[PDB]
Amino acid sequence: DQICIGYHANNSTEKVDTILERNVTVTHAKDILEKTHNGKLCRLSGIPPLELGDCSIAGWLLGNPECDRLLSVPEWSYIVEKENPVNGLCYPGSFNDYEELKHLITSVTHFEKVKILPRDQWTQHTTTGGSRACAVLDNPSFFRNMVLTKKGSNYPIAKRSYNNTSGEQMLIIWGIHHPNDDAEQRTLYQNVGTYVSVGTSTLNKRSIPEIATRPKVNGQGGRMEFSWTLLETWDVINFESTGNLIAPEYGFKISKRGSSGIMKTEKTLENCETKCQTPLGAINTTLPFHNIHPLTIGECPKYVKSDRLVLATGLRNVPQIGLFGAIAGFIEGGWQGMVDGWYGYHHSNDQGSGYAADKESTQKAFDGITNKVNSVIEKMNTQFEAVGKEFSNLERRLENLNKKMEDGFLDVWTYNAELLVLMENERTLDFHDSNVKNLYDKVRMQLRDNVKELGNGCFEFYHKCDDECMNSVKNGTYDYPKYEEESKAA
Amino acid sequence: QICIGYHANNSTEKVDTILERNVTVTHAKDILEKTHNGKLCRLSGIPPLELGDCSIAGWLLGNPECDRLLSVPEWSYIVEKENPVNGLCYPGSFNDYEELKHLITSVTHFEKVKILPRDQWTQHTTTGGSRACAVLDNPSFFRNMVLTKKGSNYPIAKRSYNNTSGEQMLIIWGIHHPNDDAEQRTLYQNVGTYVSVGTSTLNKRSIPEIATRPKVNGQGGRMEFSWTLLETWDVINFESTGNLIAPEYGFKISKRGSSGIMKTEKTLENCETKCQTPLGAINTTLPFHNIHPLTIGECPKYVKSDRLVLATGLRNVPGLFGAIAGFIEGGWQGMVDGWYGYHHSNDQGSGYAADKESTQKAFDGITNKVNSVIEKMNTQFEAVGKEFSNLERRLENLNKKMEDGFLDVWTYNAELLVLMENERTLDFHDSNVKNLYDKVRMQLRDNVKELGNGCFEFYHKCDDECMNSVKNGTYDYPKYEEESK
Amino acid sequence: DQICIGYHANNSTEKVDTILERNVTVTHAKDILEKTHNGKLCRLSGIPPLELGDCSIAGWLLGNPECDRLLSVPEWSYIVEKENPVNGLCYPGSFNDYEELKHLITSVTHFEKVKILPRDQWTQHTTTGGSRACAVLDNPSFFRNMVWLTKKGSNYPIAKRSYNNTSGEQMLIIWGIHHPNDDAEQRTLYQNVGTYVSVGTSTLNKRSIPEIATRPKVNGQGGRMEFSWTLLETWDVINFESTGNLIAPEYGFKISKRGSSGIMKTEKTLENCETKCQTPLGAINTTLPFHNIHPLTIGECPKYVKSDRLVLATGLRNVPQGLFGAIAGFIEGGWQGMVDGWYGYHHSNDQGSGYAADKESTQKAFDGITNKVNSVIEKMNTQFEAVGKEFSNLERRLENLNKKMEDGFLDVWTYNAELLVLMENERTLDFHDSNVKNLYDKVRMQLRDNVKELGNGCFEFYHKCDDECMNSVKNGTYDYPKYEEESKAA
Ligand SMILES: CC(=O)N[C@@H]1[C@@H](O[C@@H]2O[C@H](CO)[C@H](O)[C@H](O[C@]3(C(=O)O)C[C@H](O)[C@@H](NC(C)=O)[C@H]([C@H](O)[C@H](O)CO)O3)[C@H]2O)[C@H](O)[C@@H](CO)O[C@H]1O
Ligand SMILES: CC(=O)N[C@@H]1[C@@H](O[C@@H]2O[C@H](CO)[C@H](O)[C@H](O[C@]3(C(=O)O)C[C@H](O)[C@@H](NC(C)=O)[C@H]([C@H](O)[C@H](O)CO)O3)[C@H]2O)[C@H](O)[C@@H](CO)O[C@H]1O
Repeated sequence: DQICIGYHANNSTEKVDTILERNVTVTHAKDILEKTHNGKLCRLSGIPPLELGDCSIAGWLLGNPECDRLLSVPEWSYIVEKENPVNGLCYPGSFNDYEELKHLITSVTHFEKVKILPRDQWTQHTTTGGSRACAVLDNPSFFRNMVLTKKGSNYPIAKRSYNNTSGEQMLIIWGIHHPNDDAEQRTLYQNVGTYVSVGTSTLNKRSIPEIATRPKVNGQGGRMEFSWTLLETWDVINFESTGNLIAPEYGFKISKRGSSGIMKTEKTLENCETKCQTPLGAINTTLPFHNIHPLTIGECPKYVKSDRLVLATGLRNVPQIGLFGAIAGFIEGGWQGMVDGWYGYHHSNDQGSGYAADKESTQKAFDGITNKVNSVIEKMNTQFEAVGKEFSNLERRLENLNKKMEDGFLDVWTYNAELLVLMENERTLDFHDSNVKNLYDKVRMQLRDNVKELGNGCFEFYHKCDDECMNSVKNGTYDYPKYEEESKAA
Repeated sequence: QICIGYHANNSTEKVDTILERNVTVTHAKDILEKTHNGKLCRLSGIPPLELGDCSIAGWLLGNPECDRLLSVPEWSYIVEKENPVNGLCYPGSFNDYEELKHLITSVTHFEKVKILPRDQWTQHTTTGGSRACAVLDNPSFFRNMVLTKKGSNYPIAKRSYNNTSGEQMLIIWGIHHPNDDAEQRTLYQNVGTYVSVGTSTLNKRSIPEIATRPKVNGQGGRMEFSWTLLETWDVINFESTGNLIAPEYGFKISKRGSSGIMKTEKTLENCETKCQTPLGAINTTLPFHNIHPLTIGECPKYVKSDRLVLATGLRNVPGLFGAIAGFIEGGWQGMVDGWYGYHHSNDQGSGYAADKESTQKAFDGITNKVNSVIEKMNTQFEAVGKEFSNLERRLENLNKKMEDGFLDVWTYNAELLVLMENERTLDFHDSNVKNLYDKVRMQLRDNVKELGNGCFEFYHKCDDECMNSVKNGTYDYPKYEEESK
Repeated sequence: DQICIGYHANNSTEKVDTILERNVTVTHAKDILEKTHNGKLCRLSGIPPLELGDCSIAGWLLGNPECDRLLSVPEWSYIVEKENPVNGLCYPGSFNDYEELKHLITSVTHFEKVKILPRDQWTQHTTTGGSRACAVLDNPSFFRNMVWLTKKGSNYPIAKRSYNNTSGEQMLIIWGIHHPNDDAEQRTLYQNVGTYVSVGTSTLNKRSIPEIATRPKVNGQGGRMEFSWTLLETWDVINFESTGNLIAPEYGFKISKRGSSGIMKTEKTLENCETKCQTPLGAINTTLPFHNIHPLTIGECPKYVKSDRLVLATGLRNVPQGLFGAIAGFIEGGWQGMVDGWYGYHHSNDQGSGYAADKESTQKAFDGITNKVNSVIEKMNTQFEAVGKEFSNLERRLENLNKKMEDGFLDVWTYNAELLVLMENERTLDFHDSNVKNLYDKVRMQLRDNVKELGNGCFEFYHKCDDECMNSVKNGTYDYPKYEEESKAA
C-alpha cells in the first residue's frame, strides 16, 4: 500500500520568463498587456466627437465656405481631425493665440451660435465684400461667420456693441485686414491711417493696418489677422473702426465640460462605445498596460514599449510519458491524470487506485494567485487624459518638453512592467514549488515511521491502509497510534 | 519533551500581502503620514509674507485698501486667500505678472525705497487720482505711483534713477489707456504719445491703446503695468511724451531661492515646520503622506492611498516554509521575551524560554527593511502650487499632467512595495521558526522522537542543564546515546 | 570515511547591501552603476558637434568680428559653448525668439551660408556704416553678415529688395532694426523721421517702428539693435522695405534638420573619439542601466541617479574559514579549497583527498545569476535626449517646470534602482542558500541510514566507501542495497 504526492501537468505550451530563467513552460498564464483594438472610431462615455475632417478649427469657426456641410454636434467629448487639414484660412493671414483657443473648445456641453452683430445692420457700409481665395461656384465669396468696405465713397466710423445676454460665456472672433498697397487701402476703406479697437471689461486692443508687399497666397497678397476673446455674461464688447475691420456676425456660447484634446486620424464615427480611444481604434480592457498607440484619449491603461507581458498563474508544466526542490526536482514530473486540482495524491491499496486533488492547498493556491493578479491590476490608477497636444512652430521648446515628459514616464512604466513580471513569475513558480513541498511534509510528519520514504514523492505503508485510512491522511487526521502493525518494519 | 514555538499577542492590526488580504500581525508600522498640526507655520525659522485679501500687485502698487498690511523684510513663502479682493483698484492689467510673482515668493533681503520723489516732476501735474481707488470717499490713487499736463502743456517726462542701493531693485511702471481721443487730449494734450523705459538690458515701449470699454470699478479707462529688475549700478531711463504712470518707490530685493504662493484662510500661529500645507504643517519621518497635494517645503511623496501598513511582527495566531500556522498550529501568548523560542517539560517543571539569538537577528533584519524603505527616499525643497494666466492653459495642463504622472507612479509603487515586502516579511518569520526547529532536530538525531507539532520527545531523561544545552546549541549526543527507545 | 557538502569561499573583500542586511561580503559582485567616462568631447554617432568656444550663436550668425572666422562644419549633431561666452551682440540689443532659434540649429544636416542680397546692389544707400562698439583694430566695424544701411549724402530713399529662395532648402534669414539713442543720431544716420521697417513672406508679416530714446550706454552705445529671424520656404519670397533703420541681411543660411539636440556647456574641445552618449565631463560607453556622472547629457544615455554605488551580488556570502539555513547556517563556513565551482563535496577516504565541485548545480546557478544580471540591464529602454535646455530671463516658471520634471525622474529612478538592488541581493543570497540545501538533501536521500547525519553538512558512512562509491554519491547513483549489508553493526 502507498500514497504519492504530486502536482498538475497538462498540454499547455505557454511560456513565460522569470528573473532566473527564460521560456519556462507553465500550465496556465495570463497576459496583462492589451494589444488589440476594435478598429473603430467611437463615442466616449456616450458623448460623440466633433468630426472636422478636412477643416481646421479656425476654418470651421470663421466659416470657411469649404466647411459648410460640417455636422456640428451640440455636445462633444473630443475633436477628430485629419493630419494636415487643408481647409483653414482661405483668405491668407494668421490667428493669434490659436492653440489656446483650440485647447479651450476641446470638450463642450452645450455649444450654440448667436447672431451678435447682424450683417444687415451695418447700414452705412458695404457688406458683400468677398475674395477669389474663398471662391464659391466659383465667384468671390468669404468667411460666412464674418463681415466692411466703403459704401459708395464713404466709410463712416463703424460703432457697434453687444451685451452678452445669452446666459453663457461667449467666444468672439474678429479680424483686421492688412492691404497690399495704399491705393488698395483707399479703394476699400476710403480713409487712410485707420485703426480697429475692441474693448470689454478685460480686453483692451487697438490694431493698426499694416500695408506691405508680400507674395501671393491663394492668389492674394493681402493678409487677415484674427484675434479672439471670451465675453463674460452681462458684459459688453465694443467695436470701433475707421477701416480694415473684419467683423464677426456670430459669437459662440461655450460651456466647458472638462478638458480633452484633438485626435488625428482618417477614421469616422461609428458607435460602438468606449472609455479609451486611439487613432487606430478603441480599446476595451481591464489590463494595466497596452502597446497600441501613445496618443490616446479617455481613461487608458499605461502605454508601454513592450510586445508581451505574460504572468504565470499555474506551475511549471512537466508532463511525463526551484528554491524548494520539489517540482521538477525530487518529485520528477507532473500528473496529467490529476485534473481537479493543482496538487494532490495518488494511492494504491486493496480497494484500488488512485487520484485525488488536495482541496486545501489547491484552494490556497487559487486564492493566492487570484490575489496577486488582482493586486497588479487593481492598484493601477486610471484618470482621464488627452495625450496629443498642440504647439505653434515657435513653441518647439515647449513641445520638446512635453515630449521629454511622455518619454520619461514611458521608460518608467516599461521597465517597471517588464521587471515586475519577471520578478512575480519567479515568486509564483516558487510558491507552487513550496506548496508541493509542504504537502509532502504534511504527509511525512503524520506517518512518521509508520511508513517508508520511497523517493519520487512516494510513501510505502508498513501497514494496511484502506480508503478510510487514506482519507485521514489526505485530510490531516491520520492516527499514528497504530505504530503496530508497523514493526513489520523489523 | 522540548517544543519549538513562536510569539502571539492580542494585536488586531491587519496588513495586506501580494497573496493575502486582512492578515493579523503581531506588530505593524504605518508608513503613510495622515496628520497635520492644523496650523500655518514658519518654514525653517523664516515666516511667510501674509497678504490677507490683497494681491501681490495690489500690495506693490500701493492699493489704498492695502495700507495696513504689515510686511516683513524677509519671508520663505507667500500666503494669499483663494481670491484676493484688493488688486488693481484702477482697472487694467499687469504684464508678466506671473513671472513677477514667482520672483518674490522667497526673499532676503526686501526693502521699499524712494527712487523718484514725486515733487521733482516740476513740469507736470502729479495729483491726479480716481474714484476707482476711492478713499473716504474721494478720488485717490495707487500710493507708490504717480502724470498729467500742467496748465495746457505736457512736456517730455524724462527722469532716471541709478541703483546705488547695493542690491537688485524691482521697479514697476504703467501706461494709461484713455476712453477716447478727447480724454487723451484733456489729460495729456498730445495724441500720438509713448512711454519708453530703458536700462542696459531692457528696452520697452508702450503706446496708448484707446477703445470703448465698459466701466470696471466705475471707470472705462485702463492702466497697463510692466516691471523690470534693475541691476546694481545700472540706470533706468523713463522717457514719455504722455500717459506714463510713474513709480516713486522701488524695491531692493535679495533672492536666495524660489518658493511659492499658498492659498489658505489661515494666519501665522507661531510654530516651526519643514513642510507646510494649506491645512497645516507636517512633522514626520515617513516617506509618504496623503494630506494635500499643494505643499511647500521638504515633504514626503504625496500618494492617493488611504493606508500603507508595513508588517513588522509575524502572523498573529493565538507561509512558504510551513511552520507558522503550518505544522506548528498556533502562537504562544505566554512567551514574552522574543519572537521565537522553546517550551520545555521536565521532572523539574515548565516551560517557556525565548531564543534571543534568532529573535535579535530577525529584529535587526526587519529594522533594516523598514529604514531601507523610509530612508532611501529623497526630500529636496519643493513648492507644488504654481501660477498661470488664463492664456497659459496648455502650460497649466502640462504641469498637471506631470504632477498626475508622478502621483500615479508613486501611488502604484508604494502600494505594491508594501504588498510585496509584507509577504516576504511573513515568510522571513516563517523561515526563522523552521530553521530553529531544524537546529534542534539536527542536534537530537536519534535521541528523540519528532512528533510533528513542533515537539520533541526525548528517549532519555533531559534535566534543566540538558535542556539549556539544547537551547544554546551544545547538546551532547554521544553522552545520551544509550537510547533504549 | 565521510562525505561533506560545502560551498566556495575566497579572498574577496567586496561588499553588498541587502534589504535585511548591511555590508555583507560576497565572493563575487557586479556594479550596474556606470561611474566612468573617457574624459573627452566626442563625435555623436559619427557626427561632430559645432564648436563655438567663447562665441554665442547670435554672435556667430550675425558675424561678430571676433566670431566670423569661426570655421564651422557643414553638419553637426550638437553645439558646444563655454559656460559664459564673451562674444555676442557687440552692438547692444536683443534677439526676438532667440531660444527657439538656438533650439532649431541645435542639430543639422545640411548647413550653408549663402550670399542672398549682395551688399553692392543697395545703390541708393550707404552701406559701409559701422560702430566703435564693434571696433576691429581699432577702426569702427560691424556684424560681418549684415548691412547697416544709412543715408547717401542727405537722402535715404525707400529701400526695397526681395529674394526668392531658389536654394533647394529652407533658409534661415535674420534682420534687425536700429533703435537710436536720440533724434540727432536718427537724423545723422537716416535723415528721415517717422521711419519704419517692413518684412513679408508667405507666412510672415511685420512692420516695426524705431524707438528713439535715451538709455544707459553699453559698449559705449545708447542705441540698440533688435534682431528677428524667419525660415523662408523653398520657392518663397521675402520682401524688405524701409524708410530707415533697417539692418539688412547680406547672407542667409540653407538648413536641413533631422531631429533636435541641444547645447552643451563645457571648456572641453573635440577629440578623436565616438560615442552614443556625451557628457560635459567626457563620453560614456556602457550598457549599464544607471549612471551618476553628470545630469546634462546628450545622446542615448543610462538613467541618471543620485547614488555612488549599485552593486549586485553574483556570488554567495563569503564565509572564509539565509532563508534556507545552510550557508553560514548549519554548514558554518565556506571552503577556500574548492576552486572549481560554487558548491560541492569534500570526502575523506582511505585513499586520501579531497575536493570536487558539483558541476550541474554550479552551472545552473551561473545560468540563473547571468539571466538575473542581463534582465536588469536589457529591460532598460534608452532614448535620444538632450537634457540641458535654454530659457530666457522671463521664462523662470517654465525653467522651474523643467527642473521639477528632471528632479521628479531623478527621485523615481534613484529610489527604485537602490531598492531593486537591495531586494535582488536578498533573493540572490537565498538562491545560493537554497542550491546548497538542495544538494545536501539530494545526498541525504541517497545515503539514507547507510550513514550518520552529523548536523554540520557531513555524512559518516556505516561502511567503507572507496573513490568509486564516493563518486556514485556525487553522481546520483549511490546504490544503497549494495552496502546495506554492513551498517551500524548490521
Ligand atoms: C482691381 C483689378 O481688377 N485689378 C487687376 C489685378 O487683379 C486684382 O489684383 C488685386 C491686387 O492688388 C487683388 O488681388 C484683386 O483680387 C481680389 C480678391 O481677393 O479676389 C478681388 C476682390 O473683389 C477684392 N475684394 C474686396 C472686398 O475688395 C479683393 C481685395 O480687394 C483684396 O484682397 C484686398 O487685399 O481682391 C485682383 O482682382 C490683376 O492682377 C491685373 C492684371 O493685369 O490687372 C488689374 O487691373
Ligand atoms: C464725480 C462724477 O461722477 N462726475 C460725473 C462725470 O463722471 C466723470 O466721467 C469721466 C468719463 O467721462 C471719468 O470717469 C471721471 O472719473 C475720474 C475717475 O477716475 O475718478 C475722475 C478723475 O478725477 C480723473 N482723473 C484724472 C487724473 O483726470 C479720471 C480720469 O479722467 C479717467 O480715469 C481717465 O480714463 O476720471 C468721472 O468723474 C460724468 O461725466 C457726468 C455724467 O456723464 O456726471 C458727473 O456727475
